[PDB]
Amino acid sequence: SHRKYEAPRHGHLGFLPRKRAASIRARVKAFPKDDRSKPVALTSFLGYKAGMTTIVRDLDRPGSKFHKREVVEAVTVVDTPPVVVVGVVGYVETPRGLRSLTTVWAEHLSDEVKRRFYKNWYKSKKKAFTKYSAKYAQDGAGIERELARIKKYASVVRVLVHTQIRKTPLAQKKAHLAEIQLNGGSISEKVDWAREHFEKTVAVDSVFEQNEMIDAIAVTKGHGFEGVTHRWGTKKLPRKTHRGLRKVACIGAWHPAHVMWSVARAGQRGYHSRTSINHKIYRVGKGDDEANGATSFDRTKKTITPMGGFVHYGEIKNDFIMVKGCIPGNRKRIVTLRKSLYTNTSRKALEEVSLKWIDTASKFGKGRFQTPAEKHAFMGTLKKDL
Amino acid sequence: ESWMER
Amino acid sequence: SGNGAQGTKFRISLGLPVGAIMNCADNSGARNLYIIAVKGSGSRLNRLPAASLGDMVMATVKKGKPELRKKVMPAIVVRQAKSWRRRDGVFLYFEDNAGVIANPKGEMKGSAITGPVGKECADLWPRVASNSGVVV
Amino acid sequence: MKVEIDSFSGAKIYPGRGTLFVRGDSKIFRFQNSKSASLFKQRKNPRRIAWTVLFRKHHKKGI
RNA sequence: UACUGAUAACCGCAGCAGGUCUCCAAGGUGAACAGCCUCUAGUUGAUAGAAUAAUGUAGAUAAGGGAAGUCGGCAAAAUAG
RNA sequence: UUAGUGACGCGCAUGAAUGGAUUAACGAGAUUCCCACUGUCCCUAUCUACUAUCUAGCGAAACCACAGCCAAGGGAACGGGC
RNA sequence: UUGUGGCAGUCAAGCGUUCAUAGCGACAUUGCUUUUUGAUUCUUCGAUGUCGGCUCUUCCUAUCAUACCGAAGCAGAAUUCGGUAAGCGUUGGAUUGUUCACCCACUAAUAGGGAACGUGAGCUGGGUUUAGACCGUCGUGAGACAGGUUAGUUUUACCCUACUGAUGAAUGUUACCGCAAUAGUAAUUGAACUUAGUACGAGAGGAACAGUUCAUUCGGAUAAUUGGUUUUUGCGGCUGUCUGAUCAGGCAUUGCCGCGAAGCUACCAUCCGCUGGAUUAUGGCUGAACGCCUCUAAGUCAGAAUCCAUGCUAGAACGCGGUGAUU
Ligand SMILES: [Mg+2]
Ligand SMILES: [Mg+2]
Ligand SMILES: [Mg+2]
Ligand SMILES: [Mg+2]
Ligand SMILES: [Mg+2]
Ligand SMILES: [Mg+2]
Ligand SMILES: [Mg+2]
Ligand SMILES: [Mg+2]
Ligand SMILES: [Mg+2]
Ligand SMILES: [Mg+2]
Ligand SMILES: [Mg+2]
Ligand SMILES: [Mg+2]
Ligand SMILES: [Mg+2]
Ligand SMILES: [Mg+2]
Ligand SMILES: [Mg+2]
Ligand SMILES: [Mg+2]
Ligand SMILES: [Mg+2]
Ligand SMILES: [Mg+2]
Ligand SMILES: [Mg+2]
Ligand SMILES: [Mg+2]
Ligand SMILES: [Mg+2]
Ligand SMILES: [Mg+2]
Ligand SMILES: [Mg+2]
Ligand SMILES: [Mg+2]
Ligand SMILES: [Mg+2]
Ligand SMILES: [Mg+2]
Ligand SMILES: [Mg+2]
Ligand SMILES: [Mg+2]
Ligand SMILES: [Mg+2]
Ligand SMILES: [Mg+2]
Ligand SMILES: [Mg+2]
Ligand SMILES: [Mg+2]
Ligand SMILES: [Mg+2]
Ligand SMILES: [Mg+2]
Ligand SMILES: [Mg+2]
Ligand SMILES: [Mg+2]
Ligand SMILES: [Mg+2]
Repeated sequence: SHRKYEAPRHGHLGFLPRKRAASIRARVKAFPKDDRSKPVALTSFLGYKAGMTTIVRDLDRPGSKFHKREVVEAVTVVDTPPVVVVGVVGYVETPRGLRSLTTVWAEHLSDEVKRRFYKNWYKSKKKAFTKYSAKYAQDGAGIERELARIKKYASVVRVLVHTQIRKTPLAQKKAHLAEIQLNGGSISEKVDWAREHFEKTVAVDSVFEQNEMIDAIAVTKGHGFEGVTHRWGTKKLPRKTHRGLRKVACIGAWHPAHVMWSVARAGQRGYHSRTSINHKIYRVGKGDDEANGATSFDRTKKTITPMGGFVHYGEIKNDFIMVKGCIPGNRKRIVTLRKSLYTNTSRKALEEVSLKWIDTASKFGKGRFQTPAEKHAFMGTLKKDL
Repeated sequence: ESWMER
Repeated sequence: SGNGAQGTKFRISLGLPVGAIMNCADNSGARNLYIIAVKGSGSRLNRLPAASLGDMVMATVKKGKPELRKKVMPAIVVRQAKSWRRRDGVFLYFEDNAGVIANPKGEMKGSAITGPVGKECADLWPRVASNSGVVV
Repeated sequence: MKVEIDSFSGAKIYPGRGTLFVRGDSKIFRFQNSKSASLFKQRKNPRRIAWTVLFRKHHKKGI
């Protein structure tokens, strides 16, 4: 018979199977459509999520009740040390998809990146790219003809970059390596850009700019095996339920004599790869700079890092991206920042954002202070002091 | 022993 | 909101599900108001319609004048007592739940309001704003 | 933006931090934390709480 | 005429959380052989180790509302000398 | 408010030790409302111990024609087999 | 099977100021359905766990609302009829065990149904329908009563399959970067301001497109802040007892109380939720058939919450590629 009262499906079926991601680094399953007119640039970047903090800014939204008034907003910080370009590979179109024909690498690969090709680095002759590097040193023979092959073919071109993990406080020592598409023009110019940038570094200022909308692609926080209640948001059965209330009561009708795929079942929660779109950049900050956390209105020389450091991460001694709101992933997780795929005007993606203040108080508690000088002024001399 | 089918 | 609601209201946390008795802040002769409905409320299985500061609810009078009791009438919430976030970032709350009696287009039946009112309700109902002394 | 002062402790309140309590007499009490809010609700006096600015003033500590 | 007199000597198919008559009875708190702690005396027995997912059993806490839940205030809370 | 209470009564088929009508006190009896109280609920979340889990040792039972992917058809008119 | 129930047609005497068909439609007649109730007794009596509710999923369309349209006895506003459409939604409560019903209220709307009259090794057990007991009526009596009342044990999964997640041999080894067949897919609805007291209308009344700001339901994340949680048994305090006192502590099955970081977490907190093509209905172009006319027959334009892609989620463990090192 028919359901007594209507209600919607608990959960989204296009986010199935709610399984563990195949890797910890989510992969970009789509890059922005290429305009073969603009200069050569990366469509994405690699960074590590540090944490979240608090922002004040004056809103410019004509029609709202908070126009030209101060609002408080949550931002997330992504430590973005400059990536290092080691390699390109060309993709050509086929009736079975895009297919890579060649991958050209740089001559000198750094240890942190050739650690990505080992599961046991402490016991190895390290023997990686030791013949490919001797493929150089005869002027360009085995390399320039591969690049010319990529030029003659390869409607799509992607650069291999790796992270400078040693510049972060993470104790991982193993760089993340990724393919990032180039969306300039003239595949010859694409690959010449790559060749010139081999062994060289690319900063986030050359890729992202302020008030720009981006997508964050990351594997989300893991929570292990979870029951249907928190996994799907189903109703708790009442108190006097024998053999458990934290369940789904009916998991199907008699016919079809099967459990359907659309029925809420217990299982893995978290560690899914997620793409979250339209997160505005509120600041692109440099690491060759103090007063990273200063504004036009505060003007007190303080870095972006809170007192005591970002909890479970550390400092932001390198460059960073302050992006509005909440992005998938937890602290210390590799995040892939991607340019938007469509032009969103929207009267909200075009708002020019001018920050007024940045919270640099401790996140290890109820922080009263933003700076140790402020702490010292408020509290006075202590028994530790002289 | 259920006295129900009655 | 609705008929006499001049403007829009940013969301603020709901505290007053149907069944809630809140004090009456005006001088119409009613002491409390028993909420039986909320205007502008959605429909979800088992979800109780709940009201916040600024909402126009349907209410009865349980304690007060007999000519007001035993009948349904519109009311407006002016104090919540559950914390809600302003876009200024501050969370704020009163100590009691409080409403006033009104007509479906927002004109207050009484002439005064005892205690403070929320600026969110004052901006949404001008007859409330006129008869309100302190607005926070 | 303005930096406010805790009505109980005297601590500075930066934006988005703490709570605000409007009392029936229309008075506004700003709290930096649930600690001071809870002591207020427990009806404690700040002049007898040893970490409050008012205690330290009344006792001449760092004056 | 020894010995047990019972979470192992009795009866329950058994070294079963059941049942099975009675005597003696310290200090403190406190109305109190109540509950809680301790002295004398007696035990330290019950398969263990490593982890801390779901669902459970037992115990609990929860903003604002306050029986709108349910056949029904079932359960729990509140009260308590 | 198909509930409850108070009244009405041509009462299918009330009624007098088949006891009738009352009734203070009493009731782990059946019931309605009110105050208070609360995670019963809005709407869920979190913590603890013992489990489940993995290991060493020990080691059953129910049940069992053969066995175990589905749709339709027909068919003892709802098949795992056709 | 379909009498009965429900739904839909044909015809057109009439109603509708005039006027059969805007909307209705008698006398008659053709059918569909199987959510009614019956008829039947094919299966099941070496047992297929019956009412209802709670919970959860899917499906149908005979569409209540939402999108797009056609018609009117459509001036506007509101309403009625109809079409393509099941993509998305369809509530909270008083009484009743109820299905059903009836009222209150919100709502864009409170549409109908199926899935062994879905769903009891999923719950509950209020009712029905063992045994106790009361009443009324019937009965000489024992006892009877789809008459009423009260009390009345809801067992087992560790197996196969399915489902959710999780490993994994073999494709020379091992490692890294990738492709993308197939499967799934998601966003939804409303108000306010303005348009505008404008169009329309004698007046009364009274819109709409674009645009802006917000909100409803849903979903996916997140924990800066607020709140919750507290074996941080972290700090402090309190009781009783014990360690001669002090200090410092033990026990009270986490002794109690306040605060309480971290972590987890809440529409109780915050952020986010894409744009292109092909089409339905319908309206049209040219244009014959039928020297005229005709959206249609050839051909074609625009067009929906529709479909397919973009995008998003997995990645075939017998689908594939490129690269590194290869004792
Ligand atoms: Mg339905
Ligand atoms: Mg049903
Ligand atoms: Mg969630
Ligand atoms: Mg039970
Ligand atoms: Mg913190
Ligand atoms: Mg319900
Ligand atoms: Mg002897
Ligand atoms: Mg002897
Ligand atoms: Mg003896
Ligand atoms: Mg004895
Ligand atoms: Mg003895
Ligand atoms: Mg024996
Ligand atoms: Mg015997
Ligand atoms: Mg005494
Ligand atoms: Mg004695
Ligand atoms: Mg005693
Ligand atoms: Mg044992
Ligand atoms: Mg109910
Ligand atoms: Mg009699
Ligand atoms: Mg079959
Ligand atoms: Mg069989
Ligand atoms: Mg055969
Ligand atoms: Mg029929
Ligand atoms: Mg018929
Ligand atoms: Mg039969
Ligand atoms: Mg039978
Ligand atoms: Mg059998
Ligand atoms: Mg069965
Ligand atoms: Mg249809
Ligand atoms: Mg049937
Ligand atoms: Mg079943
Ligand atoms: Mg009986
Ligand atoms: Mg007789
Ligand atoms: Mg009978
Ligand atoms: Mg807290
Ligand atoms: Mg916390
Ligand atoms: Mg023409």
